[PDB]
Amino acid sequence: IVLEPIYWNSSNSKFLPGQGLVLYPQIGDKLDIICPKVDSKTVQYEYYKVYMVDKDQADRCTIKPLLNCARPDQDVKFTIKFQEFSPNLWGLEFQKNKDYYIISTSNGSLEGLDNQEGGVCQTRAMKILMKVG
Amino acid sequence: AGHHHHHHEETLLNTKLETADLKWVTFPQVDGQWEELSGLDEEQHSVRTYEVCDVQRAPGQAHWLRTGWVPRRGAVHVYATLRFTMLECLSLPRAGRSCKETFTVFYYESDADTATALTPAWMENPYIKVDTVAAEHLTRKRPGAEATGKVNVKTLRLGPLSKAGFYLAFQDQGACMALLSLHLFYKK
Repeated sequence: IVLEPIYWNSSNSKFLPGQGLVLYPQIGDKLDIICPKVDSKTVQYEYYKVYMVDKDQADRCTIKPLLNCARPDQDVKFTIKFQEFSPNLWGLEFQKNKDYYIISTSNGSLEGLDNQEGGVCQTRAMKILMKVG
Repeated sequence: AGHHHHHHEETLLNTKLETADLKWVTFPQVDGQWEELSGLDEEQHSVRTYEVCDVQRAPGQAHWLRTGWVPRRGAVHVYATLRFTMLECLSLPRAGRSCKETFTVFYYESDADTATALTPAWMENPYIKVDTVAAEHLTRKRPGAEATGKVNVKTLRLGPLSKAGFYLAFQDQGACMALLSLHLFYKK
């Protein structure tokens, strides 16, 4: 079950006031998170470092990264497989009936790409919450 | 003291420097087959990975993974550097009699990209055995909690090559492994 790609740019209105983006993926699921190219019909690339964080680090908006979106001329992507066990030493691993979070504390500009605190996250509600299972 | 050997390397294929899906061919197309997804490597950068881990579930089954068609360019001998993690069998829960700490590598040349999902025969001849690859280092994990391990690096050799291109395949018979990256190249 391939869920709908999530485009990580501020034109994305699925990031709702306060709540952000809320998804409910089942185990076995796959989800692409895409940082989109500045193409021939769009002015103003949005610089983000996107991270998987724990509830408390998502609440609220600090880090200590799945996408490094600092490439205007290239569609950059992460695809999560929501699986309980990965044979990758650094693989992402997920529990039925548990919540995971993804934020960015970068403020959209090159200068703040690497801002370890703020965002996106706490300014524009730029985050996902995955209620798995 | 100061003797120099310069020998330039030309890349045939490099999965690390791809930011979209690899879309490689698997057979048989069943739950348990190898699977593409993003992960981090020891450089800590997000790359396209392939995983298989069908260790008790497998009953005499072979999970094959095969790259896209690769132009040989001017290569007669190709190098294939693999980076991977491999789990210790007696440390996995629910691992069966099937569990291997190894995998096998093959190639097939053809003059055009005319391989399909079911052609040619997924078996040695028409596939050419490169090697069975064992792990110097095993990874141990506790689901959700903790892991210990080191990435394996192996560079296999293959050829001589004649035709316009080739494909590289991986045959799994019971391992729990992540292929973190593959780099095919030749030295001019």
